[PDB]
Amino acid sequence: MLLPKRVKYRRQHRPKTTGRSKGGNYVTFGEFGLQATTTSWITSRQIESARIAMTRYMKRGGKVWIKIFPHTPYTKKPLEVRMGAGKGAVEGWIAVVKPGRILFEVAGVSEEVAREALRLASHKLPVKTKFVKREEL
Amino acid sequence: NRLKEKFNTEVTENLMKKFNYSSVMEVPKIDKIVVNMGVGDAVQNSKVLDNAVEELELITGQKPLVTKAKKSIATFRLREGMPIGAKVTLRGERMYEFLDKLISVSLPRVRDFQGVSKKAFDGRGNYTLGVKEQLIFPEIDYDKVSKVRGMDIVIVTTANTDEEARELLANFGMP
Amino acid sequence: ASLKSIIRQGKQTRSDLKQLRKSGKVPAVVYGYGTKNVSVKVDEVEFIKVIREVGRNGVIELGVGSKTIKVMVADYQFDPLKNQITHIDFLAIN
Amino acid sequence: KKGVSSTKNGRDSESKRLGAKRADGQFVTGGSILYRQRGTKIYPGENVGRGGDDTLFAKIDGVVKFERKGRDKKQVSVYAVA
Amino acid sequence: RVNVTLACTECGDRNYITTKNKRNNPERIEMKKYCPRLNKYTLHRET
Amino acid sequence: MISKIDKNKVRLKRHARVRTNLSGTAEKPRLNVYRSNKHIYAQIIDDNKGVTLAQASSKDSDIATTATKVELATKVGEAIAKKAADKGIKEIVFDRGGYLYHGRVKALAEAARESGLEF
Amino acid sequence: QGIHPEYHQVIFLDTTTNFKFLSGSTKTSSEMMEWEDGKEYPVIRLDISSDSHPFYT
RNA sequence: UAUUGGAGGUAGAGCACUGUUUGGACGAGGGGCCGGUUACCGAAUUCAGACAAACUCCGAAUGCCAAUUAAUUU
RNA sequence: CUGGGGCGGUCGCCUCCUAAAAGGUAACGGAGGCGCUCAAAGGUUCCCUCAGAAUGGUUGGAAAUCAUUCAUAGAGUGUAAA
RNA sequence: UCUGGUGACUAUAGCAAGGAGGUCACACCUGUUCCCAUGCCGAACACAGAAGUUAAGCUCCUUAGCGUCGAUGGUAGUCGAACUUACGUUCCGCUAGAGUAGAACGUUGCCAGGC
Repeated sequence: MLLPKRVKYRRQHRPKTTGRSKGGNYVTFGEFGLQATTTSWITSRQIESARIAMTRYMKRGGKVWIKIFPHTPYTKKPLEVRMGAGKGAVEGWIAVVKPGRILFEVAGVSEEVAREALRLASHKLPVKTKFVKREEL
Repeated sequence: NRLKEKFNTEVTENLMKKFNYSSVMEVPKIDKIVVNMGVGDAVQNSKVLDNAVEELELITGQKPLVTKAKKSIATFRLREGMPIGAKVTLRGERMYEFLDKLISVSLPRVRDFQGVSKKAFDGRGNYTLGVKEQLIFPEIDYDKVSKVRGMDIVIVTTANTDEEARELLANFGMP
Repeated sequence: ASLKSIIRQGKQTRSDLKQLRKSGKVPAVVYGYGTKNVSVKVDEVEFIKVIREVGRNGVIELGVGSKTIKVMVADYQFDPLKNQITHIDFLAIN
Repeated sequence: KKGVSSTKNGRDSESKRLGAKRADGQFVTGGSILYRQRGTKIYPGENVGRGGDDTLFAKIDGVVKFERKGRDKKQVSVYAVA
Repeated sequence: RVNVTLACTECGDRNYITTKNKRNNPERIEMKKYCPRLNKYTLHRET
Repeated sequence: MISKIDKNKVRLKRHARVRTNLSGTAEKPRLNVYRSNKHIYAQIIDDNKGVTLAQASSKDSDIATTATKVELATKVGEAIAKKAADKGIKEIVFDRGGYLYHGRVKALAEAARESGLEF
Repeated sequence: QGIHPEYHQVIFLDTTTNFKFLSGSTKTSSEMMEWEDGKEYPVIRLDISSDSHPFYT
């Protein structure tokens, strides 16, 4: 869950960060999950990092599903350059989250362990989150 | 005309109750046979096209057609439209006399085991056999020929599938 | 399995619809064999009790006017954040 | 002003004022262009012709009416009563 | 590819102009066209 | 395995590809032809109103007899010409159906030109 | 058809059953100008098609 | 402005196309070996998920063009 | 011209996106092409339908050609893109 | 409404599966002498026929399995307004897409013979 293997166009207009989650608002794979309540751009280094945290705690007990994939590339201009002269080069890959989106799913592990793991993941992550269970009823 | 006579006296007779059919138009009938030479490496040659062009107009009684390559293929030099192969279509009585002249020449040269052919099929009723010029020529000896290939042939029948092509292989052949 | 409901009127604006939801009421419609397209509203808290009582599928008595309609939930809407039910669809079997 | 950094995409053509040129309900004289296009976004219908540039022009005088052809195409017509 | 001028083999008039390749057609391309002087289709040749 | 087909579906695919320019008006109506394994029909039709203005066939008892099929076509054509002259139709657009203008369809056409219909 | 080459239903009158039910471009001398079979060449003179099969020898 | 008629593909949605992608079925190719087996790995085929200025089976609001025409203005 | 000059790049045409569903619309914004070619790759008349996939086989680098049912065109359209 | 032509309609029209049938119309068929038929096939195409045969193409009836059509209500978005600087809020219009019920195994003009 780091980078797209290939993209057609590599310097893309930045994403819209205003509105509500187009989809992925439900736990489909897991038992407990984690959704977001603000919006931010979530980078690959942050996802990888929240993952290590979550899965160190669960001690390789149950499964994990990352629901957010970093698709959009972003650019940064070289240091100390003036304005103009083209667009800069790719610095990282992102994937926009908006209030509602589930970011992580888990199963095959007790409820309290899952809640602790998703808590530890939440702090390595730049968006306010919430703990959710597989919606039923 | 020879096997056509046999058809209307025996095949029409026996096959009609080998499987139950109401009409006699429900009966398997052989339509034609395509005799495509296949593909010989005439990329540096252009003579072997004619070996086969003259083989087929002698083997069957009709000028063959050299269907040039469709798509451009690497490995062998087949550029878009390289002339290769030759496919004759036997529809009328010739289908019969030539078929007859196949079973009546198969055994001496084919050198086959159980039966001449087996499950060499495409699964839907067609032969796809490939003979390395063994039995094919009584008319003209192996003595006046130079290259070796497998004339590819299939079976165009009103029959449904190769399971039926076996019961019509009881048409003098060897299943 | 004896839920009741009240009928809503034409042209319920955005403000009216959103205010119902603040008073703990969810809007819904019924359809199917044996009836017509009647738009009703039910008290959410109560509906949840019936569903946990009968589950996903249940031939439920539904209170409209004076007539009770044998009805089951075709399908439903939910708000994941601010947990609250949004619109219930109902088909009658009878 | 920066320095040597340069881009390989600063080029474009001049747009062609294509699209519609008359609406449903107005009197066009014959020859009036109704819809400059490429390919066939709209085929000619009654009393309408196809230019070399896929342009659509009325054959005669009359009113103009856009309509449906099959499931997902459009044609154009002109009718003379005026 | 080169430009070509076609002249009426009867009239003489250089009436038309066009284009030919000098490798594919390395010859005086000939084509019947209208000599508006003779009011008819005479043969026209490149020169 | 191959399936033989009736020759009419193909015929009517090519038909639509010719009816594309050929459309009968009231002034210049369209003469269709429907060739069967044993018969040949013909209708004069204005497509701007969808009305058949005249008809003739090899089954029509007036024309039914014993001939070579090309020969009765020569009779279907002659009849269609007469019926049209009564209604006042001079110029027509010959629709060959989707049949090659040859043999029967040709015979019918030639016959109508040899009797009056200006096409 | 059109410019098609010669191929005639000749009498392949071989000594092994006289299977003269074939055809070909073997327009050879008719050593046996019979009538039950084609009055053409019995170009088939010796074979095992009707005599010695590996299955039915 | 009210009422009709129409061109167009944005917002939003969607994955039917070009792609970008996360899990799960399911048989199989070079190949672990002796053509091989089994793991797999390159895909075929499915079921559930998602992403897009230069994707679209779809598709607003509003703008625009014009009317047998009205009503108010200038 | 130039987010001050200089240096680097660019300059006319065509296509696409940015462009906010008519049209138009800028930046040293994001992508590519052109300075031709075709006496048939033009006109007209009459015919014909494709890529791939397996049920596969004389070759079988796999798929050359050949066979058969599906193939919405996934192919072709002289070239860039629409 | 049959049966065959020939327009018209957004596949509600279609695909499939099943069941019938020939009212002399349609096909399949049977042949190459002819007009013709080519490249590469009488296949096709053209033509000459009718011994056959409902077997298929065709037509009629069934069935929503597939495709197609598809609301109500809710939601997203948004014109205008009023707050406000919030990845906003409210009010008022308009109002999707997806999905759900359902629709639906077409209607249909003319012409000719039918009954």
